[PDB]
This record gives sequence, C-alpha cells and structure tokens, in this order.
Amino acid sequence: RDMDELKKEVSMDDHKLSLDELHRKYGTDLSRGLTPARAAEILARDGPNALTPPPTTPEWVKFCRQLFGGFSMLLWIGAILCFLAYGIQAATEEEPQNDNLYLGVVLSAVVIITGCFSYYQEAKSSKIMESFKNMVPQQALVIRNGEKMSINAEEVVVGDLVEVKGGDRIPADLRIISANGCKVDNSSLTGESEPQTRSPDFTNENPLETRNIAFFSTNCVEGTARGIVVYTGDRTVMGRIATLASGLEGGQTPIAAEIEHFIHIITGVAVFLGVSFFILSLILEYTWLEAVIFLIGIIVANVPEGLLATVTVCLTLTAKRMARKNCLVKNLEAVETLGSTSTICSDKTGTLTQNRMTVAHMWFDNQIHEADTTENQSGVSFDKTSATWLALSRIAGLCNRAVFQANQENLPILKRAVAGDASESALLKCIELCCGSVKEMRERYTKIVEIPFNSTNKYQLSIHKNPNTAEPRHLLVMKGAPERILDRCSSILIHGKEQPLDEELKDAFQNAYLELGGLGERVLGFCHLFLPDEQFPEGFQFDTDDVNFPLDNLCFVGLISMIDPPRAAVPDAVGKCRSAGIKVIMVTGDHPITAKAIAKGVGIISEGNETVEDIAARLNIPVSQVNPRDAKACVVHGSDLKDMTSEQLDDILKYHTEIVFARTSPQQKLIIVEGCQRQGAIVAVTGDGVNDSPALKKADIGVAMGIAGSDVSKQAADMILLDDNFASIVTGVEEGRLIFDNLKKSIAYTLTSNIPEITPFLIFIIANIPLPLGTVTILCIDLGTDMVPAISLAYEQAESDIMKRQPRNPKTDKLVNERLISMAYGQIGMIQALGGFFTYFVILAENGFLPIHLLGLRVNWDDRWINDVEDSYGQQWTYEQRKIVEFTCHTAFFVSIVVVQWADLVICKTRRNSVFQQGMKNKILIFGLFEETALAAFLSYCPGMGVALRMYPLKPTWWFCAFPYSLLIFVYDEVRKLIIRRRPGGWVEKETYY
Amino acid sequence: MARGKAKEEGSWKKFIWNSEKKEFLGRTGGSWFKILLFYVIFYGCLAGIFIGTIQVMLLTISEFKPTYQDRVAPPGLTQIPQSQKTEISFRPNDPQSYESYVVSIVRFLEKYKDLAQKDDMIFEDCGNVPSELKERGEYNNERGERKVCRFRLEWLGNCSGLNDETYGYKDGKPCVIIKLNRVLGFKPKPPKNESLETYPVMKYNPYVLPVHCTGKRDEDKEKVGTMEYFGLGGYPGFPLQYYPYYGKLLQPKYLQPLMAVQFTNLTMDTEIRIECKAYGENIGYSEKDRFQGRFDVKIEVKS
Amino acid sequence: DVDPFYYDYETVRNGGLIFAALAFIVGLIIILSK
Ligand SMILES: CC[C@H]1/C=C/C=C/C[C@@H](C)[C@H](O)[C@@](C)(O)C(=O)[C@@H](C)[C@H](O)[C@@H](C)C(=O)[C@@H](C)[C@H](O)[C@@H](C)/C=C/C(=O)O[C@@H]2[C@H](C)[C@H](CC1)O[C@]1(CC[C@H](C)[C@H](C[C@@H](C)O)O1)[C@H]2C
Ligand SMILES: CCCCCCCCCCCCCCCCCC(=O)OC[C@H](COP(=O)([O-])OCC[N+](C)(C)C)OC(=O)CCCCCCCCCCCCCCCCC
Ligand SMILES: CCCCCCCCCCCCCCCCCC(=O)OC[C@H](COP(=O)([O-])OCC[N+](C)(C)C)OC(=O)CCCCCCCCCCCCCCCCC
Ligand SMILES: CCCCCCCCCCCCCCCCCC(=O)OC[C@H](COP(=O)([O-])OCC[N+](C)(C)C)OC(=O)CCCCCCCCCCCCCCCCC
Ligand SMILES: CCCCCCCCCCCCCCCCCC(=O)OC[C@H](COP(=O)([O-])OCC[N+](C)(C)C)OC(=O)CCCCCCCCCCCCCCCCC
Ligand SMILES: CCCCCCCCCCCCCCCCCC(=O)OC[C@H](COP(=O)([O-])OCC[N+](C)(C)C)OC(=O)CCCCCCCCCCCCCCCCC
Ligand SMILES: CC(C)CCC[C@@H](C)[C@H]1CC[C@H]2[C@@H]3CC=C4C[C@@H](O)CC[C@]4(C)[C@H]3CC[C@]12C
Ligand SMILES: CC(C)CCC[C@@H](C)[C@H]1CC[C@H]2[C@@H]3CC=C4C[C@@H](O)CC[C@]4(C)[C@H]3CC[C@]12C
Ligand SMILES: CC(C)CCC[C@@H](C)[C@H]1CC[C@H]2[C@@H]3CC=C4C[C@@H](O)CC[C@]4(C)[C@H]3CC[C@]12C
Ligand SMILES: Nc1ncnc2c1ncn2[C@@H]1O[C@H](COP(=O)(O)OP(=O)(O)O)[C@@H](O)[C@H]1O
Ligand code: ALF
Ligand SMILES: [Mg+2]
Ligand SMILES: [Mg+2]
Ligand code: NA
Ligand code: NA
Ligand code: NA
Ligand code: NA
Repeated sequence: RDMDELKKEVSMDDHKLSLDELHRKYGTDLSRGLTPARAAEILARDGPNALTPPPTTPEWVKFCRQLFGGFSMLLWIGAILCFLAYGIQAATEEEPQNDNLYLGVVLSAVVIITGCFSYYQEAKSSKIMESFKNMVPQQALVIRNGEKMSINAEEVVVGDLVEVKGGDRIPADLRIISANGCKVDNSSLTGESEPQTRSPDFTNENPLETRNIAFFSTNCVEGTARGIVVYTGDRTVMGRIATLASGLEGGQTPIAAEIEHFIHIITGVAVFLGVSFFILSLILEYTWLEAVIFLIGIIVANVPEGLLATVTVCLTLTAKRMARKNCLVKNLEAVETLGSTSTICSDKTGTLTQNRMTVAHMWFDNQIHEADTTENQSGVSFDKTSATWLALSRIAGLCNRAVFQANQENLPILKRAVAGDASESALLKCIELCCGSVKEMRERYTKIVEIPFNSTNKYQLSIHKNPNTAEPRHLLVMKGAPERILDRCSSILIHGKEQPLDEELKDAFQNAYLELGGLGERVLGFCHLFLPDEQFPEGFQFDTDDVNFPLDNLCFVGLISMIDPPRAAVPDAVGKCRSAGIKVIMVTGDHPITAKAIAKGVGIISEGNETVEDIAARLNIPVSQVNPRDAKACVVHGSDLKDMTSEQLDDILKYHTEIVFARTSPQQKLIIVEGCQRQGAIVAVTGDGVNDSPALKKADIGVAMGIAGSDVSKQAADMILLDDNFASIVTGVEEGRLIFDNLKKSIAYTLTSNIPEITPFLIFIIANIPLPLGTVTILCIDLGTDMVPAISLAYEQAESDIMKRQPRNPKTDKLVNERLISMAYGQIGMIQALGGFFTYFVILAENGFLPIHLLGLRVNWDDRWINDVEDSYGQQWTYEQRKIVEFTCHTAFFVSIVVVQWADLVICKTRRNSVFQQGMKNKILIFGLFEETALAAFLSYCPGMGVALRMYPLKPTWWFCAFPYSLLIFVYDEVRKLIIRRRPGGWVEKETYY
Repeated sequence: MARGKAKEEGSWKKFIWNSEKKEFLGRTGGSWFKILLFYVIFYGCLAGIFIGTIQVMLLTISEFKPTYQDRVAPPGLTQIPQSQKTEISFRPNDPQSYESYVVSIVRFLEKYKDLAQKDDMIFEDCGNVPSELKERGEYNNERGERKVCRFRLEWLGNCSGLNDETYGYKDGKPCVIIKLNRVLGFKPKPPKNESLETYPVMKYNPYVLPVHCTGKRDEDKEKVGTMEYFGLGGYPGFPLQYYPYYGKLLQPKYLQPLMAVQFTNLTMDTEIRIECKAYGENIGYSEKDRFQGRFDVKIEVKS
Repeated sequence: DVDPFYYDYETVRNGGLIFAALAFIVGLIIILSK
C-alpha cells in the first residue's frame, strides 16, 4: 500500500503527443533547440527553474527546543520542586530559610544560560552549513540553437531540449525525444532504486508509469537521452509534492549512537542513586521536603549537563574548519566517522589524477610515435598522411562523442571548453589541432547506431555511413580498454594493408602498453571493421539491443596514450594518511599497468615492496610458481576478481599491505569496499565518476570530488571537496580524530566529581560522622566545576600524536569504556574525594574535634536539642554553633574540590602527551579556571552566604589543604602518560589509556 | 593486517564463559589478578597518603588547647532536664509523667555527689563564697593534673535531697537546673552599672555571673510564675573561682558550676514560656542561636 | 579590634574578595586578549 493515487491526482501531460505534435506545442526545433533569444524571453516570463523555499522552522521555537534540551528539561523539574518546596516552607515554619528560593533561582538560571548558549552555537552551525547549500550550482546541458552549452539549472526554461548522460541529474520534467540505452533512477519518486529505462516510446497512459518521461529531481544512472522541458520549477511533479524535496532526512552516525548509549545508562545510574539516597535519607530521619531536594541535587550531580553543549560546540568548531577548506559536509557528526577510518578506497582517474588528459603517444604500424605533449604549436611526430594514422584518427574522431560548447569556433582549440569524457576531450582537442575538423569529419560519416561507453563495458561503439569509394557502405568503429579491444580483433592494419593478427604483433602490442602505460599514461585502444555489403545492404536495420552486427574479428588499428598527471596534493595526502594508520587501496577501472604506475607515483605502492609478478620476473620463473605471501603489494585485475570467492578476496586484503584493484566493474568496486568492511574496518571511498556510485554509498564515508564529480556520486557522498583538493581528506580526518578526543576528554573530566559528590553522604552513614558535604554544596561542585570547565575541553586544541597514532577501534575505543570509568571513578575520582575529606578533618580537629572523636556524633551532632556537645578538649557546643563549623566544613569541601578540579581539568587536557608539550593555548580553559575559583572565593567570602546557603568564610590555612592532592593528580597522570609515551603495548597503556 | 584484535565475538555466554581461556567476562587469571593488584597497591598507598597528610596536620595542634575557639566564642546556657523540644511537660500529680525528666537530671548530678569528690589531690576546696578566678597556671603539662574546684550538692538549694536509690525530685512545681558551657581557658566577667540588665543587679558585682529567668521575652507577655534562684552563697549566678577551664587533658574530673531554679508558680494546667539569661561582658547572645548565652524553656504543669 | 579571644573575619573576608576580583578580572582579560 502507498499514496501513489494521491500523486497521480494532479497529473496531465504530453507523453502522448507525436514528435511533430510536441514540436508545434512548444515551438522548439526538435534538433537544434530553441534560440537563446526565445530562451531569455521565456525565462523572464516563467522565472528560474527552482522550487520556492520551504520554511522548516522559526527562530524562537528553535530557542525553546534548546532550552528544554534533554538534560535542560530535567533541570527545570528540579528547579520547579525547589520553588515548590519553598512555598511549602512558608507554611510549616514562620519565616523559614532562603536556601531553596535561591537554589531554584540558580538552577533555572543555569538552564537559561546553557540553553541560550547552545542555541546560539547551533545557530552558528546552521548559518555556516547553509552558506554551502548554494555553492554547487547544479548545471544542466541544453541544446539551444544548434550548438550545446552547460548552464545553471535555474536558466533552463519550458521548451528547450536537454541532454542527460550517465550520472546526470534530471533538471526538469522531460519528454524524451531520443535515447540510447538510457536508464533512470526513479527511487526518489517510487521507492525501488532499480534502474528504469527511458525510451521515447509511449508505454502507459499514466505519466508516471510511461517510459518517455524523465522526472525532475531524479537522475539517470546510465545510458544517454535528449528530452524536452515540459515542467519548470514548482510546476514539476516533484515540486508539486508539498513534502520535502530538499532538506531534512535520516541516518544515525555511530558517534551519535555511542553518545546516546552512554547518556541512557549514565542517566540511569544517576537516578538510581537519587532515589536510593532519597529513601536512605528518609530512613536517616531526613525531613520530607529536604529529602526530595537531596534526591534532585544528586540526580543533577551524576548527570553531565555539559555534554550536549560540549558536543554542540565541537560541531560548530568542525563546521567552521571544514568550511575554510571548501569541504561541503552533509552531516557534521560524520566527520567523526571519517576519523575512525582504517581503509581509504580511492578511484584513479579524476580523483588521484587531475582528470586533465592530453594525448602523448600512438602505437600503430608496430612503431611507437610521439605527439607534442605541451605547447604543441605543431602536429605529432609523424606524417599526417599515413594510411594507418588516417584510419586511427578517424575512429578516435568518429567513435569520440565529445564536442566543444557554444560560440567557441573563433578562439584556439586549447582555449575553448568541451563537453564529455576527459579521455574523449583529449581525443578531440588532439586531432582538432593537427589533422582536421571533427565537426566536419563526423558530419561526413553520419552515424547510424551507437552503444555509448559506460564503466562496465569499457568500450564505446558506433556504425557510421561511409561515403568513400572503397567504402563497403558501413563503417564499424569502436574504442575501449586496449586489451579488451584487441581481444575482439582478427586483423591488424599495417601501412594501410590489413593482415592477420599474428602472435608477434600481439606481443609488440603488450610491450607498447608496458612502455606507454609504464609512463603513467592512460591508454585507449582503437579498431574498426568495414561491414561487408552483401551481408549489410543499404537500408539495413542495425539492432543495438540484440547486436545485429559483428562484435568480433574487428581490425585493430592502434593505441593512443594520454598523459594524466596525479593531482597536486595526492602524494602527501596518501602519505600523511598512511602515516595515520590508514590503509590506502586503489580501486580503478583502468589497466593494471597504468594503475600500478600511478600507484607508485603517488605512493599507494612504495618502490621496494614487490608484486608476485615483480618477484617472478626477477628470478625468471613462472608467476604462478611464486608464493603469494612473498609479495607485500599486488595488482589485482578485475577480470580475475570475477572468479574470487570471498575468502580469496578477504585473503588478498588481509595479507597484502599495498593493494591495487585494476579494471574493476562498478559492482566490483562495491565488493571490495564490502570486503574491507567485512574484516571489521571502517572504509572511506573517494570517487568522482558515476561508476563510483555504489561504492560511495556502501562506504562508511563517501567523498566526492565536487568539480570533476558527477551529479549522482556527489549525491551518494557525505563530503564534497568543492575545490577538488584531495588533501581535504586529511584535514578532515584529523578534524574527525579531534572531535573524538575532545569529546572523550570532556567525559573524563565531568565524571570525576561524582565520587566526591556522593562519598560524603555514604560515609555520613557508614561512620556516623557530621556530613562533610551537603545538598547546597553538591550543586556548587556541579554547576561550578562540572560546567564551564567541561565545555572548555571542546575548545581544547589538538594533541600532536593524532596523525601518528593508529585509527581507533570502534569495538574497543568506545567514547566511554571501562578504562575511562577506571580513572574518573577508581583513580582520579577517588583522590579528589580524599582531598575534601582531609580538609574536613582538619577543620574539625582545628576547631576542637579530632577525627577519632568524630565517630558516632552523627545522631547528636544533627540533633536539634542536645546543646552540651563535648569535643575532644571537653568544650560544650550548642546546636547552631557546631553546625557553623560543619557548614563551614561544607564550604571548604567544595572549595577543596575546585582546587583538585584544576589539576584534573589539566590532565584531562591531554591523553598522551605531557601538559608541557601540549601547552596552555586553550584560553577558554584558563578562563574557566579563574572564574571557577573567583566563584569559590565569592561563595565563601560574601556577606550573608551562610544565612542564605549555609556557606561561611574560610581561614587562609584552609585553602592549601587540598593543594597536596591536586598536585598528586597532576603528577600521577603526568607520569602515567609518560610511561605510555615510552611503553607502547605496555601494561600501563593497555589498562589506563581510556 | 594480520594482527588479531577487536571483538568479533558471537557468544553472550562469554559473560561467564571461559572454555577458551579468559573468564568472568574478564581476562585471564593472570591479568584478572594483575589489575586487582594494581588497585590493591594503588588504593593501598593512596590510603597511606591520606594517613600521612593527616598525621602532619595533627602535630599542628596542641593537645592542651584548641587551635581555634572563635566558633564557641560566647558560651550558651543549657539546662539539665533533657528538654523534649525545649519543653518540660508533665502531670504533677502522676509520678510516671516526669520520671524521664528525673532520671536525666539525677544521672547528671551523680557526678557532683559528696562521695564522688573524695580525695584531696584531685579535688580542692574552693571557698563557700564565690571568689576570683583561681588561675591554675599555664595550659601545659608543666604542672600536672590541675586541682578541681569542688561543688557541693547543698549549694543548689532545695534540689539535692538525700533519698535511697533515685533522688526524690520535684513533682509539684519543678526544678530546672541551669549550667554554663565549658570553654577551655574562659573567664566570666560580671556586668557593671553601664550595660545593666532586664532586672535590678542582684548583689556580688565582683565574683558572680548573674542568671535571671523571666517570662516570654520582655514585652507584652503572659507572665504567670514564681521564680526562686538557688545557688552557692545564695547568689543567682556563677562563682568565678571555678574558671578558667583547662581541658579534658588537664582536668579530667572537673565539675563545672551549677545553679538551679525551682519554679514554684501559681498557675497549673497551662504551658508558659520562660527565658533565662546570663548577663555580662563575656556573655553574648544570638537571634538565631536560641541557646547562646540564654534560654527558652517552655514548661507545662498540667495536672 | 584586639581583645580576649576571637578571629578577625573582617580582613580575611575583604582579602578574599580582593582575590575573587583578581581571578574574575584576569579571567576575563585572558578570554578577551586583543
Ligand atoms: C540538539 C537538539 C536537541 C533536541 C531538543 C528538543 C527539545 C524539545 C523537548 C519537548 C524534548 O523533546 C523533551 C523534553 O521531551 C525530551 O528531551 C524527552 C524526549 C526526554 O525523554 C525527557 C522527558 C527526559 O526525561 C530526558 C532528560 C531523559 O531522561 C534522558 C535519558 C535523555 C537525555 C538526553 O540528553 O537525550 C539527548 C537529547 C534529548 C537530544 C536532544 C537534542 O536527543 C538525543 C537526540 C538524538 C541524538 C542521538 C542525540 C545525540 C546528540 C546529537 O545530541 O541524543 C539524546 C541522547
Ligand atoms: C551556586 C552556583 C552558581 C554558579 C553559576 C554558573 C553559571 C554557568 C552557566 C553555564 C555557562 C555555559 C557557557 C559556555 C562557555 C562559553 C565560552 C565562549 O568562548 O563564549 C563565546 C562564544 C562566541 O563564539 P566563539 O566561541 O566561536 O568565539 C570565541 C572568541 N573568543 C576567543 C575571543 C572569546 O559564545 C557566546 O557568545 C555565548 C555567550 C555565553 C556566555 C556565558 C557566560 C557565563 C556566565 C557566568 C559564569 C561564571 C563566570 C562569571 C563571568 C561572566 C562573564 C563571561
Ligand atoms: C536502597 C538502595 C541502596 C543504595 C546504595 C547505593 C550503591 C550503588 C552503587 C552503584 C551501582 C551501579 C552498578 C554499576 C553500573 C554498570 C552498568 C554498565 O553499563 O555495564 C555494562 C557493560 C556491558 O558492555 P557491553 O554491552 O559492550 O557487553 C560486553 C560483552 N560482549 C562483548 C560479550 C557483548 O558491562 C561490563 O562489561 C562491565 C562489567 C562490570 C562488573 C560488574 C558490574 C556490576 C557490579 C556491581 C553492582 C552492585 C549493585 C549495587 C546495588 C545495591 C542496591 C541495594
Ligand atoms: C552503600 C555502598 C556504596 C558504594 C559506592 C559505589 C560507587 C561507584 C559507582 C559505580 C561506577 C560505575 C558507573 C557507570 C558508568 C557507565 C558508563 C558507560 O558508558 O558504560 C559503558 C562501559 C563500556 O565499556 P567497555 O566497552 O570497555 O565494556 C565492554 C568491554 N569488555 C567486553 C572487555 C568488558 O561500561 C562500563 O565499563 C561500566 C563500568 C563497570 C565497572 C564496575 C564497578 C563496580 C561498582 C562498585 C562496587 C560494587 C559493590 C557491590 C556490593 C554491594 C554490597 C553493599
Ligand atoms: C621540583 C619543584 C619544587 C619547587 C621548589 C621548592 C619550594 C620550597 C618548598 C616548600 C615551600 C613552602 C611550603 C612548605 C611549608 C609548610 C607549611 C606548614 O607547616 O603549614 C602549617 C601552618 C600552620 O602553622 P601553625 O602551627 O603556627 O598554626 C597557626 C597558623 N594559623 C593561625 C594561621 C592557623 O599553616 C599556615 O600557617 C600556612 C598558611 C599561610 C598563608 C599563605 C602560605 C603560602 C606560602 C607558600 C608559598 C611557596 C613559596 C614560593 C613562591 C610563590 C610566589 C608566587
Ligand atoms: C613542591 C613540588 C612542586 C612540583 C611542581 C613542578 C611540576 C612537576 C611535578 C611532578 C614531576 C613530573 C614532571 C614530568 C613531566 C614530563 C615531561 C616530558 O615528557 O619531557 C619531555 C618534553 C618533550 O620533548 P619533545 O617535544 O621533544 O617530545 C618528546 C617526548 N618524549 C621524550 C616523551 C618521547 O620536553 C619538554 O617539553 C620540557 C618541559 C618539561 C619539564 C618539566 C618541568 C617541571 C617538572 C619537573 C619538576 C619536579 C621534579 C620531579 C619530582 C616529583 C616528586 C615531588
Ligand atoms: C563510596 C566508595 C566506597 C565507592 C568505592 C568505589 C570503588 C570500589 C569502585 C569505583 C570505580 C571501580 C572500578 C571502576 C572500573 C574498573 C575496571 C574493571 O575492569 C575492574 C573493576 C574496576 C577497577 C572497578 C573496581 C571498583 C571501583 C574502583
Ligand atoms: C614533596 C612532598 C613530599 C612534600 C610534602 C608536603 C605535604 C606534607 C604538605 C604540603 C601542603 C601541607 C598542607 C598544607 C596546608 C595545611 C593546613 C594546615 O592547617 C594543616 C596542615 C596542612 C594540611 C599541611 C600538611 C602538610 C602538607 C600536606
Ligand atoms: C599554581 C597556582 C594554580 C596556585 C594558585 C594559588 C592561589 C589561587 C592561592 C594562593 C594564595 C591564596 C590566597 C592566600 C590568602 C588569602 C586570604 C584569605 O583571607 C582568603 C583566601 C586567599 C585570598 C587565598 C585564595 C587562593 C590563593 C590566591
Ligand atoms: N569515452 C570512452 N569511450 C571508450 N572507452 C573508454 C572511454 N572512457 C574510458 N574508456 C576505457 O574503459 C576503461 C574503463 O574505465 P572506468 O571503468 O570508468 O574507470 P576509469 O574511468 O578510471 O578508467 C578506461 O580505463 C578506458 O580504457
Ligand atoms: F576514474 Al575511475 F574507476 F579509475 F572512475
Ligand atoms: Mg573516476
Ligand atoms: Mg571515467
Ligand atoms: Na552533573
Ligand atoms: Na553509508
Ligand atoms: Na571534573
Ligand atoms: Na559530577
């Protein structure tokens, strides 16, 4: 069951109109298109091809979301019961305390400050991220007035004709005029992403079902088609749907998942304590109202309010950093994921390479020939007249399907812009500069049928009409994968005359490829066949879906090789990447020779490791004799992968260090990625072509080249390198690694405080001594040291070991693990707690009660009536008088915690390096330290702080009581991290490196 | 890689499962031991540093005098009947309704029996008239266990008796007994003629620290009672010759000055609030501490 | 001023408020370092 009925309701078309009918309706010539004039006219009449902006949310309502943001809302609950319990206080007693009044005031205040802070941060994210929503002007290719040109999709109007190819997004609702083997992705409209064919035929009365309408907001997977705009902008079927054509979507990143898992349990234990203390308090003769406030104080104390804001900041940071690197990131949480990368599976051409080809050598007549590679100012290095070079140049011309854009024929061939294959462009520009016009050549051999190139066939082919005299009336022409091309041949053309393909020439063919491919040039093979007359008469009906014509016994003519240099950054890019523990695997559809060559040139493969073919060659022994494991690197041809079991594919991954996958089908790109996933890795795919679609989707992270990319593949990805700068991947990965460290650092710090926040009340019972720390003071601990200092960590800069340490294990380095609880609870949490206890005993013993004396006093110390409380010196204390000291103890305990919270916030600044390597450059951390302590002085040395919050001044000696412990923390972690810097794999590391 | 790590486990049985090697969802008995030990020596030596640093502080206090006193600075006034909620409510005719009040007050006054102040070494005879501060010396171990200024049951007029087992105390019209809080090294200063009291300065400006029990506060109050102050020398206050106090270390059996107030009113079957007050220069009061230098006892002789 | 025994909290309190102003102000000056 669906809603497709409630979509076919408002539908009316012209999928029924004949071609002549169509023509007169819109007026456009079905083959030259519409005049730029008539275009410009319509555009002012109908407005740009763009859906009108759908308002998602308003400002102020987003503000309140943040204000009640998960933890924020829990705070209100407590704040409510605080005002609540205070109203009750003015009814059980005459003029009661001012504690709970002020407590409600502070608590609420924090929610506000926190809330409106996070809001403004998160607003800044969705300001910067949207600054990129309009940086990729979706181009469309139109044939206005004879020539064809690529414009902003917004300039496309009703009527003109569009040309979509493989992996192009469909720019408006079209009526297909013509099509060769076109397949469209209607997934966005009809669920199933299975390619649907588009022909010009009329196939179903329903506009949706029929095959001759391509819809706006879909894309065509592959094949090629021309069609005529029948719906611009909001008028298209997909503009008409008032749901969400572009904006909000799904997906839940692993880092998000980790966080949500942790918050679920940390909030659980935090309420387990609150109500266990709550009932414990009741048993301990706690008043009813102050029991619930003690509970609610506890909850807030074992619940990390910072986390959310901290996370928000970190995203806002990373969003600002990628922006300055022209890296469009669709979900900021995935930048994390990008850090956890163990394997980068990249494409060759248009990824590692610049995709700026220029023809350099030809193989024909058993010779190699050079053609002027840069600043040609001539034509090649052979006679332009050779019979062989002729027939070669013709099919490299004819079987080519690239053409210069509109209004170019007045400037140099190198200057004008092209449309189509970077390989074909090079083909074009070449022969255009040294032989003749391909425009006139193509028009002389009017093409009848063709099967346009696609990444899985690895050849293009067409039949053209021949107007020569030796013409047998039909000229078959194809190019592709040279190996593949040659394998369909029978004869080879030599000095004009074709003679059978003997074994020698085959081997010369191979040395040629080894030679030319070895320079790192891309090689293309070229052949043709003169279709024989008696078998193929004048009006012959060539069929191109059942192959009515020969695919075998062709006549091989030559190879042309083109230079395609590695992109600027790629070496240091894969360099640094490998040095970060990231395995870099080349996955290309190109030839193994050309593949390997670039592999070494960028350092996918380090010249020093050998391939079994290298090894075998070295010893002059069979290759199938070598022992695979003697090879650190390998070059796996996809025609052999086709015969791999998973275990075999798994094996080549598991046991080779530098892997290269050559001549891979698009699905084979997936399998590989799928294989690397299966091992327990986290893969990153970087592509550009439409053939990288499936792999970019499967991938743990897609990265598209934002320029040389295709529509579809940019859409698959999570990142689009707008500058086509491959080094953005590094920047990105480092950035990712950073979010994880900083976020973990935050949880490390924020969790220490819980133990001292709760050990007093526990000890209050187990030793029956005066409560060292109470409800009022607990909040202070929390909202004073576990807030601003926790957030500050997000602002904390990068360590120095990140791009030198192995990528994290998702099944070990969880954001929170036992090791992190080992520290924050078992080690550092404990110390901080002793610090408070120490100062507690000093204050009492200095004031008359030695620690040993303190056992038992609980019942009577808290008792409101015994005013003869005898200390160790035998002095007699009244109720409120010993409470003054107890509550002066509370103030100190808190203050002591602040002190140790410095050292903790310093060691939780770094996880590996020392704090002398890292260095105080996080000003926001410093800022936290001072304000945190000014607050501490303030809460104790302000008038009426003991009348309002039971907080009294300290004597100067008190402050230093906790100093010893604070230092013990700094140095313990310092030496701990030192042992780990100098003992990797060490027991120290394998237990305390949280 | 060829390195074997991660958790590609397919058994939630591993919670306890161990047929392979590791156990209790943990590691092996070699690391399940090793880390246990870590914490053993960690917490162990950590507890030592708490121990150690507590020790250092300890030798920064003299076991003769508290390093701080400003929090007990002015002393408070406390009675000996264990005030329920500052309230002494009972049914005069029935013995049961106050037997509690009696056992408390009787137990305390067994520290002051004549048979308890036997030996002349520990106990000294301070005159039968309130004198000036018998200054034992310097708060050290120089002079040993200082002498204890004795105090006889008989000074407390009418609230001493001499029965068999338990003291026969006041059933009709009760006996409240007031006491001063022991501050180590304290010397009471009785009021002169300037900052006078809520009442006419009863004699002994030199050596007695006055205590006067009126009704509820001083303003418009239902004053219905008959006060009667019993004490040493028959003066309504405290004998200065007992101070200063030299701590539990130097005065183990020190008996502090007592002073009773047999309340023999003229109104049964009702609760009345009565505020006692020790006046002086060394005595202070607090609006929050209802006991600091003063008293708010509410008694009900409802028969 | 001085007499029998007690602790001057007047100076301890004003001395601590002077500090609370140092920490507070230096704290802001760092986070706004031009
Ligand atoms: C940044 C925008 C925030 C959305 C704000 C919406 C405010 C409206 C308001 C009406 C809420 O819906 C709410 C008050 O009803 C609400 O939060 C409830 C669902 C919630 O159950 C509430 C009643 C609670 O009692 C709550 C305190 C829970 O007890 C507690 C276990 C969860 C707290 C928590 O921090 O959850 C976050 C947070 C809600 C966040 C919320 C984030 O949701 C969770 C959402 C999803 C992802 C995975 C995040 C991770 C990270 C991106 O924040 O984890 C998610 C992990
Ligand atoms: C009894 C207990 C009482 C305790 C009360 C404590 C209240 C704390 C409540 C939550 C605080 C959460 C705020 C997160 C920290 C933001 C850091 C940041 O860099 O801000 C700029 C960023 C700007 O974006 P930015 O971070 O990208 O730019 C930074 C540039 N420099 C380096 C120059 C600063 O955001 C803000 O503009 C938002 C404003 C929020 C500020 C909140 C102040 C806290 C209030 C009082 C706390 C105590 C100290 C007193 C001093 C007051 C003056 C500051
Ligand atoms: C009135 C009530 C009494 C008040 C007293 C208050 C004292 C309470 C103190 C705290 C208790 C909280 C327990 C710790 C929480 C840990 C949970 C967690 O998330 O771990 C999951 C994780 C799960 O991780 P996992 O999901 O990845 O699973 C791993 C396993 N494989 C790989 C096979 C899937 O568990 C662990 O591995 C950790 C093991 C810890 C060892 C034992 C845990 C429990 C022991 C102590 C509890 C005692 C109960 C006290 C209550 C008494 C009440 C009367
Ligand atoms: C009255 C008694 C008072 C006692 C006070 C005790 C205070 C201690 C509080 C509990 C500490 C644990 C906090 C939970 C934090 C959860 C964070 C989270 O993300 O979890 C994921 C993490 C996941 O990490 P992980 O992914 O590495 O875990 C799986 C890995 N393997 C398979 C190798 C195990 O889970 C944790 O590690 C949970 C920690 C458990 C540690 C056990 C603590 C023991 C509890 C205290 C003593 C018990 C006494 C019982 C006797 C009762 C008699 C009176
Ligand atoms: C490898 C790195 C090492 C670093 C270099 C080595 C530095 C020198 C070593 C020690 C430094 C001093 C501390 C140890 C002394 C212990 C004190 C003690 O006994 O405490 C109990 C005493 C108790 O003495 P008491 O027994 O007489 O009791 C009465 C005192 N009152 C009434 C005040 C309670 O406590 C105090 O009185 C101390 C508090 C005073 C106020 C301020 C103290 C700060 C002084 C330290 C600064 C360090 C110098 C460096 C310069 C810094 C300038 C920015
Ligand atoms: C009263 C006591 C006051 C003590 C306060 C002083 C702070 C230190 C306290 C405890 C000592 C621990 C410090 C070790 C820090 C490690 C730094 C490091 O990795 O160096 C290489 C770093 C890094 O060099 P790198 O950048 O070339 O990288 C190499 C790193 N390794 C070598 C690990 C592979 O060098 C430095 O940056 C130099 C600065 C650090 C020097 C430390 C200054 C003071 C610390 C020592 C004084 C205390 C005496 C020790 C006794 C303690 C017992 C009380
Ligand atoms: C209030 C006081 C008494 C609570 C004391 C809690 C102590 C016992 C708790 C707090 C944190 C705990 C540690 C937390 C994490 C680990 C890692 C695990 O692999 C071994 C158990 C161990 C080491 C736990 C042992 C007990 C532990 C140290
Ligand atoms: C290098 C290391 C070994 C030196 C050790 C010094 C330790 C013992 C010092 C450093 C700071 C000191 C504390 C600093 C302040 C106070 C307050 C005082 O009222 C009690 C003593 C006490 C608690 C001191 C006890 C000794 C102390 C903890
Ligand atoms: C190494 C760095 C982190 C140590 C910082 C130590 C600082 C914060 C210490 C050293 C001296 C301390 C001050 C020392 C004396 C007084 C007077 C007292 O009436 C109020 C507290 C106050 C004002 C103390 C606040 C904390 C203080 C300023
Ligand atoms: N326009 C084209 N026409 C014919 N053959 C082509 C064309 N483009 C590429 N080929 C050949 O087919 C191979 C398949 O390439 P593909 O599968 O897309 O990956 P890559 O683009 O990296 O080569 C190419 O390496 C080349 O040999
Ligand atoms: F450029 Al490729 F497969 F190497 F698309
Ligand atoms: Mg490509
Ligand atoms: Mg390609
Ligand atoms: Na908290
Ligand atoms: Na994915
Ligand atoms: Na902390
Ligand atoms: Na906390």
